Amino acid sequence: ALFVHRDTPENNPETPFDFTPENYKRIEAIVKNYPEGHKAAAVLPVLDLAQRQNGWLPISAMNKVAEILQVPPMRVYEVATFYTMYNRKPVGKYHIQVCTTTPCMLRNSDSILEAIQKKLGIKVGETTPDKLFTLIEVECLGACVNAPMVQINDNYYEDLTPKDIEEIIDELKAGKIPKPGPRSGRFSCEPAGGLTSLTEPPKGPGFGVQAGL
Amino acid sequence: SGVNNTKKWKMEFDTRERWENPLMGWASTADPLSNLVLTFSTKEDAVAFAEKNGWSYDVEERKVPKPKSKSYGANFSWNKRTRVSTK
Amino acid sequence: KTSFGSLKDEDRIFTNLYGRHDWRLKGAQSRGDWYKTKEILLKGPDWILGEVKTSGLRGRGGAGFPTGLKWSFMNKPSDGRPKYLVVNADEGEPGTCKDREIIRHDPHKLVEGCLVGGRAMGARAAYIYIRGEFYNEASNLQVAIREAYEAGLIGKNACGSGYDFDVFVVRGAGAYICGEETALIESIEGKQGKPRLKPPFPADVGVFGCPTTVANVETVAVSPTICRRGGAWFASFGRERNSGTKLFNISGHVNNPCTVEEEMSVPLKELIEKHAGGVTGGWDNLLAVIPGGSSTPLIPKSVCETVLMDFDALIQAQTGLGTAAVIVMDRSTDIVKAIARLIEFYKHESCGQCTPCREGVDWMNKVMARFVRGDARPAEIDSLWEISKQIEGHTICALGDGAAWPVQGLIRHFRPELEERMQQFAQQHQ
Ligand SMILES: Cc1cc2nc3c(=O)[nH]c(=O)nc-3n(C[C@H](O)[C@H](O)[C@H](O)COP(=O)(O)O)c2cc1C
Ligand code: SF4
Ligand code: FES
Repeated sequence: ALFVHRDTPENNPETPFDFTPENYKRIEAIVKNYPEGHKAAAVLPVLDLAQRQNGWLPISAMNKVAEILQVPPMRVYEVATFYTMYNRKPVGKYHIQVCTTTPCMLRNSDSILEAIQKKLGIKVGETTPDKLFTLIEVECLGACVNAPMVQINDNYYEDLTPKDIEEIIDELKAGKIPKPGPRSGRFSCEPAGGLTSLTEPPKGPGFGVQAGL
Repeated sequence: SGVNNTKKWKMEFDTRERWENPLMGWASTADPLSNLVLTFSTKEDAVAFAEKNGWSYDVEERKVPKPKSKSYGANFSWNKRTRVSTK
Repeated sequence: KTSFGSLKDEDRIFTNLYGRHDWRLKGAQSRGDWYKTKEILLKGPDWILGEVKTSGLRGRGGAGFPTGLKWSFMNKPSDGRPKYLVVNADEGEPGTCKDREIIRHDPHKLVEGCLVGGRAMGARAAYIYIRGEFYNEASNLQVAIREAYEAGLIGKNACGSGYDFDVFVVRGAGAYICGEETALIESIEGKQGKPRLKPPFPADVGVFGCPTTVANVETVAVSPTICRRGGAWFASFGRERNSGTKLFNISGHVNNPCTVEEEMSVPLKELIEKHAGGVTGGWDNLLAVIPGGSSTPLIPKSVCETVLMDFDALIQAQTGLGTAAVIVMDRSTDIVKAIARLIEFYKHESCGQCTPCREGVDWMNKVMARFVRGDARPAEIDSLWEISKQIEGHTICALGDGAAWPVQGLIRHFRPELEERMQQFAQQHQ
């Protein structure tokens, strides 16, 4: 939880890191989205790419991003510590992120967080000894109408009950990758028990278009 | 950063010997004017006071910070080196 | 009109809101997207800004500025720098998930909106900034953008109009403050998401120090339709100065939490009951509502009986429309704790740049945590009110205001609850 770095045998400037040749190709595409002379705009996506390859960001990975884009390391350090999606210490294979802001809290996100801890045997902020799961609370994830919900890696699992999230975790242990989305019966954000709108077939091209076009 | 101590003109005299008191180590002096500092509204008043009292003096012209050109927007220049890399 | 609501499907813009039709280009084209886009582009920026102005459209990101006037700031002769449209898809306000559905279910509405909107401003490219947690939505958008490029709808000679336009998706890395328009720009430039002071204004000095307009996803995504069906058609919905339709998120204590599109100025009670299935336990079980996302002050049940969901009506109720994120709390809710959790949210999201929010929001969080337990004295309530007024209006960005308003709403409408909790704690610890 600290915002100062101390060298350790497993995280120091001589920790091995380097982009793969395939990932170097992606960096060029990233760097070409921004005007020439403003390459520093690529720090966030390139730093995120380093995390996608390595799972997290050692100080060596940050130094490499600074080196490639030719920005001071401090400016990369500032970015890595500002945004909460960058992992500056190793996390588990499955980073379980439970939303606990008020809209999800109102719909009993507490029972979800409790169920995960009881099943995994860990506490919030901890990693399992087998290093398969890391559990943390997070702020609103932009899926409030589908609360309570969690994000595991890149996927949202929504409309959860303690039963739903235990099956999801059991699938992850089994190696199966569960499908994201609501587990209650609806497919997305539509009201449960049937659409109250958008039930009629949609109008086609040119419907209601004003005169002059 | 306060500038309220740079308004008036001051007259002070040349520094003279201070030595250690053998007993305590305190700083002793034989200069009666060692602490005498006078305040004036203008250098002309200061010079007039110095002249009638027979003191030879040096006048140092007032240093004023020059007006600066400040622009918060230059921090984000499209093509100039004034673009800051952090906030 | 006197009564607003009961919007008909023909008049809905986001006709694939629930993803039950194809979201890719073929589906979007069959639903009326990308239609006569070339004709709209050849009418020129002044004509487009005319339709947006006539429509009475106002920013859907929360602040609600009149869009037509705001977008016209860019309609000025070029000075040499490129001009950019930045589309705000950060979507960070708790209770707000409306922009998420547009990006993944109606991505081609957003892409066309960027092109049409970007044309009005004379922009060369649009940067769509999407929050990093919306990974699958960003990929859906990226697929949709490839289709438009492959069809010649964007890029060189966009739609055959002779206008060159690019659409870039840049992802965030987890920060609610990066939804603030200038902090968004700072993030695109690769710095910490810290807002800039104004002036300069983005239309003069913006992303990469170039003229820029930041526009919300919903605001941009409706511009193609307004230009096709006319500003007069859009302006025919809602009250005067509160025109159009609006996406509503209803969450909290309702039977059927959902995202729905409804006319502006729809009564709040009708919205919760017609679409969200009503308040859990019945309308009489209602305690309070947060009408426009966590930043807007809460209103109690009595105010909710007749309040309309538009900009002007909710300002009369001492709150705001905000993002139209309706968070419902019933009588079983611990209101003090609910608001306390929101202050804890703002404490975690403050960028830390400026003193009143870096120090004050953290200060408000510690006081609220004691108010939850009643571990306080009544004199501290007016202290907390005064602290909030020292933050509001004194910060660089509106996050400080957004942290102080929820506190004021609690004190304004639930002061007796705060005092009962303090009175009860003293007894148990006397
Ligand atoms: C803390 C904070 C977070 C914000 N988050 C968003 C957001 O997620 N999406 C958005 O459109 N506007 C957000 N805004 C408002 C923007 O700063 C800006 O008003 C808006 O993008 C303007 O676009 P519009 O006129 O179309 O609404 C936020 C503002 C603040 C102060
Ligand atoms: S109000 Fe808060 S979030 Fe906004 S600039 Fe100041 S410290 Fe940063
Ligand atoms: S409050 Fe949890 S997704 Fe918004």
